[PDB]
Amino acid sequence: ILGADTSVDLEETGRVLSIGDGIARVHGLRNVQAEEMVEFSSGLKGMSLNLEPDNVGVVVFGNDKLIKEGDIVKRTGAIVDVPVGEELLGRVVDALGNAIDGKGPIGSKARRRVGLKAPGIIPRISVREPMQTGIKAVDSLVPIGRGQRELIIGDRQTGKTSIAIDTIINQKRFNDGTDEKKKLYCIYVAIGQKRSTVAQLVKRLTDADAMKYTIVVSATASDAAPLQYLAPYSGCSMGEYFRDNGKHALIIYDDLSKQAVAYRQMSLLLRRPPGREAYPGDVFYLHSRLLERAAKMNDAFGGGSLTALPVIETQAGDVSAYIPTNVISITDGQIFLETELFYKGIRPAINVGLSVSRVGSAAQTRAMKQVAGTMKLELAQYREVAAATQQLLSRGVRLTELLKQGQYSPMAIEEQVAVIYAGVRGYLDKLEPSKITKFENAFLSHVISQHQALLGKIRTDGKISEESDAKLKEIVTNFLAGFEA
Amino acid sequence: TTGRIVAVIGAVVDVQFDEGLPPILNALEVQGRETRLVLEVAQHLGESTVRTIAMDGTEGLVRGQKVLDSGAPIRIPVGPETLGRIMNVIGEPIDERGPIKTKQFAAIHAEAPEFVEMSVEQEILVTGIKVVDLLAPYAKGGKIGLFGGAGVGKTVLIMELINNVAKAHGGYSVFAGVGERTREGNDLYHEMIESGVINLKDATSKVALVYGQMNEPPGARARVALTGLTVAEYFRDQEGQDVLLFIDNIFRFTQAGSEVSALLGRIPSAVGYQPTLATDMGTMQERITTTKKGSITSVQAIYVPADDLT
Amino acid sequence: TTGRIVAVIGAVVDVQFDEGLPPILNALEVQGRETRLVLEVAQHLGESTVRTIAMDGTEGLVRGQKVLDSGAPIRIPVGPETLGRIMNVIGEPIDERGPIKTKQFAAIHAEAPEFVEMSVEQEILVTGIKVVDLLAPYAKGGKIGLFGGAGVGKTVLIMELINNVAKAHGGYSVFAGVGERTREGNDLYHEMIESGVINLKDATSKVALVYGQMNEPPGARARVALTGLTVAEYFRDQEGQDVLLFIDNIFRFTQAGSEVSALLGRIPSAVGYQPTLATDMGTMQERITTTKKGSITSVQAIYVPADDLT
Ligand SMILES: Nc1ncnc2c1ncn2[C@@H]1O[C@H](COP(=O)(O)OP(=O)(O)OP(=O)(O)O)[C@@H](O)[C@H]1O
Ligand SMILES: Nc1ncnc2c1ncn2[C@@H]1O[C@H](COP(=O)(O)OP(=O)(O)O)[C@@H](O)[C@H]1O
Ligand SMILES: [Mg+2]
Ligand SMILES: [Mg+2]
Repeated sequence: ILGADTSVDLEETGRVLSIGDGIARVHGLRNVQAEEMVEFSSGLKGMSLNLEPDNVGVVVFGNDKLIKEGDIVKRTGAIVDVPVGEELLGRVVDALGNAIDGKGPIGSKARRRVGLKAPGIIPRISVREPMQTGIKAVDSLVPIGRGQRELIIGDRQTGKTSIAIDTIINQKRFNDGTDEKKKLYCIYVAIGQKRSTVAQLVKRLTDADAMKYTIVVSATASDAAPLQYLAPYSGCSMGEYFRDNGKHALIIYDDLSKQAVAYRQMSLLLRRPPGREAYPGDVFYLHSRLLERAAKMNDAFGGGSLTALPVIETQAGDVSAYIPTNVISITDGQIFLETELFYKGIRPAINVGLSVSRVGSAAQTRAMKQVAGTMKLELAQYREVAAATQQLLSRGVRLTELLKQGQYSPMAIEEQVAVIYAGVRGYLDKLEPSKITKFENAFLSHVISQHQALLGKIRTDGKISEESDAKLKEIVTNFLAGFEA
Repeated sequence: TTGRIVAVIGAVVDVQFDEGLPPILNALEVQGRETRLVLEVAQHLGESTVRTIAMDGTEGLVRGQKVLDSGAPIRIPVGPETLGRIMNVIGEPIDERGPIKTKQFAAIHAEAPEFVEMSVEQEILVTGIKVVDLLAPYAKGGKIGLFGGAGVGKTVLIMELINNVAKAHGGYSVFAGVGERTREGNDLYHEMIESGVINLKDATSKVALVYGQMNEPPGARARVALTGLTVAEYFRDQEGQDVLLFIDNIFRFTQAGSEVSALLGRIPSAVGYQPTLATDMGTMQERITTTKKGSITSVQAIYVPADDLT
Repeated sequence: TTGRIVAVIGAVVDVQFDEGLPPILNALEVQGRETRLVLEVAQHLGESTVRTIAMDGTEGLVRGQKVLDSGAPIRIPVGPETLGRIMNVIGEPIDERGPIKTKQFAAIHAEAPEFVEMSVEQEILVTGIKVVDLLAPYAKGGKIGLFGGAGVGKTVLIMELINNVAKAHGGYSVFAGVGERTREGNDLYHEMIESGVINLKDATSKVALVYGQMNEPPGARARVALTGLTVAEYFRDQEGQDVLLFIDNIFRFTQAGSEVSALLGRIPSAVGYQPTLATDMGTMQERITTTKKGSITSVQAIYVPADDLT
């Protein structure tokens, strides 16, 4: 007489009781841990969220319509985790960490949990190193430090993503260089976007030679809500690898608005009590625990950092809405973009009055502080005068056109201060507003070609000295005279 | 495998099975009825029972009435024989021109093209119209929001885009009538015959009509866009064409999804919409893209409720 | 007596005991873990089972895991040795400076001061701010509320009040970081070491720090306001000192309550809040007051959801 089959004992395995509303009720899995990863019979992954007395409610990372009743669920053993290392660089992956670019397996060695708690008070230290975006309007007015959290926020099609893309393209300067301290590894997390948009995005980075230091987590609109919900935390863990091992990294959640609606879907299907705009009570906790992990580590804990650039979509410029205000109260500053400025052609369209970054101001070069010290308040007062003081309008129109910048073309910090110096010091007052854009191109291509020593002294010292100031004064002055007539 | 109806509450119908429990999305043929009644499985309630959404009126159903599993989702006719014809959500012809003598069949539910299949290059679709091409041009594999109703030559613009894309790019078109007036479906059908984009005499028609108007239940109206989409997916995937998919209108697809979600008993989201608002839209709109083989450009009418874009 | 975990869901954990069922408030130590996971008994479900709230992440918990009863509520260190130190929600030190050696150990939960114990002094407090002193001036040993939306200036205001009032003050001070930015705790900690109010070498620290920031789970953020409160009460009751309490942000106490309330199996109140919103705040707030013996001056930062004071 043959022995009975004990392969499906309810200790380590279990069968599905029901499935339909996102959740899979599983009979068995007695030894399974809370928030543990579990594998379904169809090669699909899931998370043990609800541990009830007679069943286990499982969140299905993927299409739950593949799972049927009586399907055998199995334990992975470990808590929900993802592949982690430098092998992810130049690879596009899903929330689980599986490659979707068709370039073979990742070949990662280490792994990290998605739901790790952020560093406490002692490991942290105030931000010091500057996180250079390469955008004039950003780096001058709203600078970002390494380890800082800076919200990019605005209406649809206001140039939110373009700020993040140019920031990633700008890092090639440092990454293809000698200084290991100034390197920055990027992580672009896509939540709720189109796959075509993400495919176009990676090609743009590939053409700019930016992919080889960039990880791309992708949870697009067609993917299940749990994958969109998970995507940020997976990418965050991949960023923490660098942070903990004495390296600096950037992460872009694009966007947390589309994550919130995904988590709202799960909660409304879980039948949890809704609140403002049908969102659950822990939508703040959702983004808080994510963003807190972005921090600046002291020398005792490696001396690395993780810089976060979460994105938020506002409806009709309503910054006072529920989700924006939650993310505003987490981050260390905001960059608000307006539809009005973007429609006129003032790009990047940044609201100088509302946008702030006090934490990143401390982590800024002394050279940029000199030229763009008063510029913050000057542009704010310029927007007030809708209907001696006429000179404010004569400057405002120039500095606005001076801060305008083309797409996919960042600038070095020493290159930026040279351009801002021209307008702010009053060497472009007697000039047509339309001539400001062409002047910049001719001026910038001249100084980068001829005056390398001037730019080098500004970068090396990180300051505009008296000799550099007098030197730089006589470039813009004489170059203008030729450019005029 | 065979099943039995255990509960009927409006469009929602529960069906119990003995052995073979059908997966989610699968179409179920209800037996002992005059016309073809299709039930689409939505959930697995447990104890060998599944909850379904009806694609037609559920009157006349009895507890214990037999239901057969098709073994797949709602399969429909797809091919060149769909051109010039009208079909309902479940693939049956509703123009009284006999059966749609098709060669292949395709399920309405389908996974969106993978990341590797995506076209990295953004190419322009030449409509042939000067207002469009110059100021607000159409992108291949893109989705365009048409605004406005009657008194502005809406149907004439639609017919021209069908003609010009077929004339220049050699790609057929598809018109998915989603939840609008059946009167308007009759008006367009004859205008297309008058213009020439539909031809009843010979096989030179450029449009495949797929109607599921407001007279049909919310279960039907929710799956009509997918039916028309699947017809457009044939010409992309099999024939390698630049296809043109019209949806009139996208709000009714969203409304039907909200009604189906409400009837199932899911706790509603903001402004009375379903929790699965982004996913229901996402899984449909992601299938409309450019691929290695071809593309599907979509011109979708939009009714903005209360003139509120937010 | 040992107890087995029967159900786990987020912060809420159900524990079953054979004999010796623990009362409400009592802390329970979970076994087989690296970090000390404390479960606080909230309800009695029946059939020798109790519903608890976890003070840390519940990941890794298995059904049938052992849970020991401490025989009392969450006990924390209190005294002059807590000054110049950083405590967490359950009394443990989180500043890498060894244990907090104290004779007394106060429980975080306690009854409010009785009616006869209340004081009735109303002496004005000169902050130095023109808008405050003129229009709505604060009182010594009073309760001060700083209402503000997202990024209006509560943390800047409360830091100014600490810079103005807390430096020019004889007694001690207590800061309670409830559900706010963790880097602000780091900024504050090192700034207070820089100024001299927190001395590392000497035993003359004027401030006691307590932190359960927004990175922590709801159970921690829901009870950390009571933890820092209990530290200030020791100086008021036993020693009889004029304490300066500072909470940022007190909304996170109530916000954390709503998250656990959902999981505790209660019918939700208006705007998805817990039904016990007034009483949970009442028992907590009533403790923060000037008694006959001691005195506490509380400057509480208050968050305003979506700029809605209603
Ligand atoms: N500095 C710029 N100069 C010129 N064009 C720009 C600039 N920045 C962005 N654009 C253009 O504006 C369009 C919208 O920008 P972008 O997609 O970055 O905004 P967004 O807020 O990310 O939009 P969405 O949130 O809908 O994706 C892009 O197609 C891009 O080509
Ligand atoms: N007294 C002040 N003077 C100038 N700016 C202030 C002042 N108080 C607040 N702010 C501005 O408000 C921003 C946010 O302040 P904060 O106290 O963090 O607000 P909240 O507590 O609402 O998050 C700061 O970055 C600062 O620019
Ligand atoms: Mg974008
Ligand atoms: Mg604050």
